[PDB]
Amino acid sequence: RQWALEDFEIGRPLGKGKFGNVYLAREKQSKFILALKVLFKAQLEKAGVEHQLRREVEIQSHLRHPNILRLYGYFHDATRVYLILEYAPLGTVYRELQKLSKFDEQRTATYITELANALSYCHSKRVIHRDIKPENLLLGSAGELKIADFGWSVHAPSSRRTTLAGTLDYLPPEMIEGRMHDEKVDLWSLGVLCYEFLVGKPPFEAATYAETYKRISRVEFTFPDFVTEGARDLISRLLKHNPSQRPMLREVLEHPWITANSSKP
Amino acid sequence: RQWALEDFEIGRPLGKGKFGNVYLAREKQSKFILALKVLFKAQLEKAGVEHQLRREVEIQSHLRHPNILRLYGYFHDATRVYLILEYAPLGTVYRELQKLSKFDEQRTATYITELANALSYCHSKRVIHRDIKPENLLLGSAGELKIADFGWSVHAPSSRRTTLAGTLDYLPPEMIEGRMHDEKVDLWSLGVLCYEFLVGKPPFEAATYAETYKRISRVEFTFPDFVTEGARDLISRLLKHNPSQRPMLREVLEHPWITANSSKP
Ligand SMILES: Nc1ncnc2c1ncn2[C@@H]1O[C@H](COP(=O)(O)OP(=O)(O)O)[C@@H](O)[C@H]1O
Ligand SMILES: Nc1ncnc2c1ncn2[C@@H]1O[C@H](COP(=O)(O)OP(=O)(O)O)[C@@H](O)[C@H]1O
Ligand SMILES: [Mg+2]
Ligand SMILES: [Mg+2]
Ligand SMILES: [Mg+2]
Ligand SMILES: [Mg+2]
Ligand SMILES: [Mg+2]
Ligand SMILES: [Mg+2]
Repeated sequence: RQWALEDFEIGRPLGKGKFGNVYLAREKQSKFILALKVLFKAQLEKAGVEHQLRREVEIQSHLRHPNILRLYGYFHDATRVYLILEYAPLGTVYRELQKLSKFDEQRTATYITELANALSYCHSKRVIHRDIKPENLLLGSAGELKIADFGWSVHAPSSRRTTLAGTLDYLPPEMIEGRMHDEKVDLWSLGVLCYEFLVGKPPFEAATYAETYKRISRVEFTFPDFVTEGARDLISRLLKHNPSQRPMLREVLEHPWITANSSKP
Repeated sequence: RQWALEDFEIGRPLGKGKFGNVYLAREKQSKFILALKVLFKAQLEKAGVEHQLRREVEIQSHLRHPNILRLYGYFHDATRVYLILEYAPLGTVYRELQKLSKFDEQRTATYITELANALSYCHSKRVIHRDIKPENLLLGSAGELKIADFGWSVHAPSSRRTTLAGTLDYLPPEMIEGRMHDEKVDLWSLGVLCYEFLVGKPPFEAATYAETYKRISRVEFTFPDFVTEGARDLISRLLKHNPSQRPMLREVLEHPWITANSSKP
């Protein structure tokens, strides 16, 4: 319908990002529990990202996959926009990592499997996330991982330009077939996560922003002793400077270390 | 300053795009001739491209190169936005091609040289145009080519995301060093132009939009008999399906066919 605020009972904050203030909510007629992600219009306008929010809604709302958070709808008033999200009751992977410091191999491999299933669904539909990180990985009621926060995602086949439908005559194949953007970006992220999950720190961590930038551009990481051979092999394959040398998701899902340790298919 | 409409005397239309209605104009205090590109706010909003206009202004206004059209400033009222452009007195390459049907080798090579100089300036600053085509190539007072219409251009180092300055920890090298976008897109365009300039038709031309899409994705072009060996070599090198096999601009500028025929350094 055209949902509005008065259709919901509001509960506690679930989390805060740079932009979203997310609240537990209950729809009044159904008593169905969900999450409201609230954004300030003034802040969206000041940062120049109103377009991104539009894309977050257009792209996420159409995805259907158990490892991807549903977005059900939206509404707005004079000062705010409200996104109606599936409620993830077990929090963020970020918070679980604060709690446990580091994950064992079985938990890590299980998370990587679920993330790779979600990203293969996305990438097969030309959706690229571009913001994979622990705070945007939520946990459902059986502890299964759910990708969320499609703020920076892209989907060339539904892009503004594609919809304008200009002449193709001067455009290369990569652009006309909605292949303009590189999905390998998400594969790097997956490697960063797998390392961080096992080690408790991301591979390119440093004091300053400048030192961090250097570490990443040079791919300067090392492994602690306890990281096993199989885990080193997978991380090393994902963290390639050259995007085209990073593996297909099918190779992540079938990696021997993954298949030996993952509890999920 | 804050220019407004009443600072200008308006003359004849210079051209029309999908969005810009461009007019000859004279600044009243100086009597300096320039062009006003006028956009309708309602149309920008309906097509969802207000962000692109912002980027057109931010990126173009800072470029300084004789083969790139200057953008001097902008202003707006209730229904319109006005871009203050350098006036190109000799029209579009599109119109010259309608007039002559096809260009000889010296004119073609000269245009390709000027375009490649302009694009090497851009690409060295991480500016990618993404809309190179004859209607967006203007002619200055000595018949020199000027790239224009930065509607679809990108410049990652000044992008909204870069300015937000989030954590780098999960992002690959390509993204943190503002290398996220592929400049090879413009090289393909240059190949399409070189063919069209010599032949009078673009290489992938077909009746329908669907047939055109196929021709491009399969790179199905052939040469007429009169296209010389040197020209075939350059076009063939630019029109590669794989973006990474397309040559550097320095190889275009130093191509033997280019250097034998071009009147410009
Ligand atoms: N559906 C949800 N269920 C539970 N908590 C959520 C949900 N969506 C977001 N959160 C929490 O709110 C935070 C911010 O939400 P997010 O959509 O990532 O906003 P932003 O776009 O500002 O990063 C998340 O990191 C998480 O802590
Ligand atoms: N500075 C200029 N001097 C002369 N003619 C121009 C100038 N700018 C644009 N034109 C003409 O107006 C047309 C539309 O302008 P353009 O900026 O390309 O608009 P759009 O963004 O709608 O494609 C050009 O193809 C050309 O015919
Ligand atoms: Mg987030
Ligand atoms: Mg976000
Ligand atoms: Mg965002
Ligand atoms: Mg144009
Ligand atoms: Mg344009
Ligand atoms: Mg445009």
